[PDB]
Amino acid sequence: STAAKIRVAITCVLFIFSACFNIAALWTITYKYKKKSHIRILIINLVAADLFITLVVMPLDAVWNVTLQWYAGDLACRVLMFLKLAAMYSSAFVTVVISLDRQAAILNPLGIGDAKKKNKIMLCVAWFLSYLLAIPQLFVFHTVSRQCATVGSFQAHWQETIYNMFTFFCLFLLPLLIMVSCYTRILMEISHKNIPRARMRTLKMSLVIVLTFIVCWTPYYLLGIWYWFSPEMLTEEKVPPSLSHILFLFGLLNTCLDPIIYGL
Amino acid sequence: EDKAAAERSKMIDKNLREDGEKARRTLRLLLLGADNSGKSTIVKIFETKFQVDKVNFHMFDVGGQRDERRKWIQCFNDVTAIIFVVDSSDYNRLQEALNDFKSIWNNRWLRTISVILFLNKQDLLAEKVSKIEDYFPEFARYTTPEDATPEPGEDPRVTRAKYFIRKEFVDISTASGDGRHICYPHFTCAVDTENARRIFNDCKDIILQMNLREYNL
Amino acid sequence: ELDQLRQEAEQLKNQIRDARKACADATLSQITNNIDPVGRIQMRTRRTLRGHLAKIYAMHWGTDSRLLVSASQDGKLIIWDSYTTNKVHAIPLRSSWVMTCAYAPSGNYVACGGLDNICSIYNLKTREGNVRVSRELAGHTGYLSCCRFLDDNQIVTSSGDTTCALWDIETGQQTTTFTGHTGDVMSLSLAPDTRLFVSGACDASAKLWDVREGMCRQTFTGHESDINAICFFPNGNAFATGSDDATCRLFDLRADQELMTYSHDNIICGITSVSFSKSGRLLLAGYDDFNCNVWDALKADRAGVLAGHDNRVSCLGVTDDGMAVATGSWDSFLKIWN
Amino acid sequence: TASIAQARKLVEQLKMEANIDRIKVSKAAADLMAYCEAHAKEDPLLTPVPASENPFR
Amino acid sequence: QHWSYGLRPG
Amino acid sequence: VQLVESGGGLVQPGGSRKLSCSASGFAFSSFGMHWVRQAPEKGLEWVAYISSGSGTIYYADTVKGRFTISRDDPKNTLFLQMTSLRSEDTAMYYCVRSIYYYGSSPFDFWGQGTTLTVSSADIVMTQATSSVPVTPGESVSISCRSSKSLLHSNGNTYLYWFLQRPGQSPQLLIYRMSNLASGVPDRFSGSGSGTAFTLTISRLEAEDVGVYYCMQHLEYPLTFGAGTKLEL
Repeated sequence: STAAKIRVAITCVLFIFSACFNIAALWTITYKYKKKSHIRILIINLVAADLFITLVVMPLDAVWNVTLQWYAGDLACRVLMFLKLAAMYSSAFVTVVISLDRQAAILNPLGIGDAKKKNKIMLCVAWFLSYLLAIPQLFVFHTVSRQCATVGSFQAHWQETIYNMFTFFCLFLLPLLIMVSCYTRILMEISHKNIPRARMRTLKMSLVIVLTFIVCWTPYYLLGIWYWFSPEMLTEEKVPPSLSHILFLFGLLNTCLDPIIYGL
Repeated sequence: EDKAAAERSKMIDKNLREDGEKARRTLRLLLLGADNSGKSTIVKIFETKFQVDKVNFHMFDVGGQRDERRKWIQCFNDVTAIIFVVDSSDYNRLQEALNDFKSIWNNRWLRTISVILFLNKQDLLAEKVSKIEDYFPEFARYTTPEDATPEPGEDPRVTRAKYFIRKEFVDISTASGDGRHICYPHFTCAVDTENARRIFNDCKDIILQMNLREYNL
Repeated sequence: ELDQLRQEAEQLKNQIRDARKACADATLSQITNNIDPVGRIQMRTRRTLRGHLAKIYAMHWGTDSRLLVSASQDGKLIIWDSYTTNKVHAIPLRSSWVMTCAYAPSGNYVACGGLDNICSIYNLKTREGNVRVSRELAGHTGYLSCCRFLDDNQIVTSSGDTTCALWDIETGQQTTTFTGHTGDVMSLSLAPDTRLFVSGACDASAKLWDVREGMCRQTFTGHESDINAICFFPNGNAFATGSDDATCRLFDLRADQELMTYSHDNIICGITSVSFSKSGRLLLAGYDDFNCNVWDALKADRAGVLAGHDNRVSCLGVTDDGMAVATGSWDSFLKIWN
Repeated sequence: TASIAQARKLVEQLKMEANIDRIKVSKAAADLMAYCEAHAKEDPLLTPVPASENPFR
Repeated sequence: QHWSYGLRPG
Repeated sequence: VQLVESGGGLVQPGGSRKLSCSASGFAFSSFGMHWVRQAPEKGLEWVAYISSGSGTIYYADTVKGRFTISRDDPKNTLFLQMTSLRSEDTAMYYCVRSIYYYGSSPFDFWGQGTTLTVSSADIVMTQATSSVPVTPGESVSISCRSSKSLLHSNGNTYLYWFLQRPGQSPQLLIYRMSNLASGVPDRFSGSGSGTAFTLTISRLEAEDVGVYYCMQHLEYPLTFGAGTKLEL
């Protein structure tokens, strides 16, 4: 019960830091790119997704951490869980779009003039898809009778497992693969042809981005797959609640790290 | 009230936006060089247009204008590249070409503009080395670098002359440019036909490095 | 006898300098040291005109103080109604390289020109309803830096040819040619009475010209670099010059001398445009540092700053009624200030 | 020769410039100040006019 | 945890 | 600059026809176009308006729905489809060009017209007298009154004056109560006070004999007055 009371405080301080960084980066983009550019559009879209995460996910985490039972009700759970998943999907898809845009700019430079249109469409798709893949949250989450959980919705354990694995693919695996593809393509193009310092910077940036992504989302999903393929780990209480409580915050850690990584 | 005037302004805006859409994809180049240099023959005020892999290139040769050229070069501070042609065969006027290249490279408004250099009339340079065509500068101290990649069947005197001229121009280039622009030397001739490809490749590099800077890669 | 003529020229120059020194008994700063300062001039962007895409290179006000012509490098003149920000006309040009634009005092015609070495006069009051090219003037052998209408049938032009010209639009001929300068003529300003006009060139000198006589009257030689901008004081007895050496200057014709220098140490960028206010108490000068300054014409102190542009302030004009100031910049935006 | 003609034209222009009658710089300053004072009330930019009379606001 | 690890409020 | 209108003729009540106007001599695409009507031995009555870009259309309450206005810029033609007809549509139909921008001269040119025979918030313009006896060489004043002040907040008094000579189409004389149209003799002048306006001819001539009409361009249901006939 103590680690939960710690968690609420860490979540609150993450709220403060993330709001500060997001707002500061949004203001600073008006100076760094005072001339309007597609990079500004992508960065403000990422900051928008990150702020949506900051303003929905954290409140849910704190309130639920204190009030173990989801005192709002059933439809409240459905829509709020849908919003949480949509926000996280929006963050992931917007970072994927940023990576694709960087890849297109370096591999096909001549198309930069057409990058303001292309980026736009991509962003729209992303956002829509982030709210299209979030619909299942409404159905699969049912309020239960002594919080809110999916145990009352899925008929068989394998359906729950494949749903968790589907959100795994759409939230972590696919962004990681696209990031690695785009950045390794960039590195092999730049190394195929000033350029040395450039490529050193590129390697530093790509490695920090990929590994920060990895460390931020690997403990979270490690516990995730553990439970999804082996629920009994919780029935035997193999994992202490302190470990779970601390580890799940690594997901929100990316909320504060995204502005610093992509805004400098 | 007159909403018709506002409607007319909206139509004017639509037409202007369409024209900008049409013009945004054209890559602009400024060709500048001496009279001896074969500026006209490179591409196969004066405007020229060509295409490579379906990217449009618009090349401008001012022709009848200023020599300080400083009052008008500011009009070309947003071009993709400055194509500078130097007649390598003429040794006496090569110092003039070097000084003009230094002028263009250090100009205030061209600090971001890269220069594509064409050491034209290469066959004449080969013919002149001949003995009588001695070299005016203090050239004796120079020998070909270990990384020389001569065209097959090139007499070593010819290759060392070519590399001396290229070294002179690139020395004027690196000595003062703070890495924001890069010179791309090339050797060309009257019958050469690959020049458009070279401009295409150089321009692709220019925009690639502009992007690298835009992303702080 | 080249040396004899050289010595005669040197002696004449020394005589001119001696006469100027004798005439200089005081300075305009001392005489105006007892006049109240104009205070802090706060000016705000009242209108922003956003149609253009490329860099703005010149603008001119109509005599009605409402319509405004602007020329851009994307080959487009735009005649705006500033009061309502809506575009009256958009004229497509044969050559995209335009360095000048002028509005006829009567408002019928509008002129433009640039690296094409041609001054194109366009008719606005066509019975067909479209702006046509009334004429092309093609006598210059250099880029067209400035042009100014005297009336509907006479236009004065300045070129990098190191010469200026007075034309006759009906016949398309150079009625007169002014050929004193030794460098590219970058700007000219037309006297309120139109009898005279001043021209500033890259030889670090300005020259006063009689339109009908065709001869240079006075040569002012204070600057240290090119004179990009020139404007007349409202009363025709003085003019202000703006040069690349981050300095403006005031010259008075009758005294035939320089009066005051408008310079500050924090300014190390050249002056692009110069304009006076209706009273002459404000000297607005655009600078290469993406911003414009407003100077006390009499005390030399900087009274204000216009700081809305994120690129070079290419052009600057003030209405005939002194109501507003229009600044056009390389960022493709014109801003009206008041 | 061309140089002789150019020099002769230059000296003639200098002589024409010299003969011009000049006034003292003090009169120049006084007249500029007088014009500035006389038309000070007619300058919108120097003395901001009321928002009603300003066509841009 | 978008998932239901226990009911451990999430 | 010439507008030639085709169509017209006899039609039984309830029929339908498309009047056309061929425009030759100006930038048709950059103009707006008005269909105006004149019943036999009567005054003018605005019918329809189609703007440049075909983005704004307006109709009189007497023709809304029945009539439609279209334009073909590629071949410079302007069409008025009349679907239902009655005796009150019997009239000569004119086509009038009108270009709108600061300082423009709307309603400058008029067509010859085509005869078609069929077997409360609007501003009211009043012209005092049906006719005035005149003699050459003297000065004559025509008076007009508006039910609503035509002085807008932008300072433009939107009153227009037209002269219809015997057997010809209307010609613009003044387009904002003070501005003389191109090609009009200086002898014509116009003054007003926002609700009462006067057109003065300094010296009468054989050309001035005809019917003078006033029009308002404040609210787009443009209204003409029963013009004053100067005859001798």
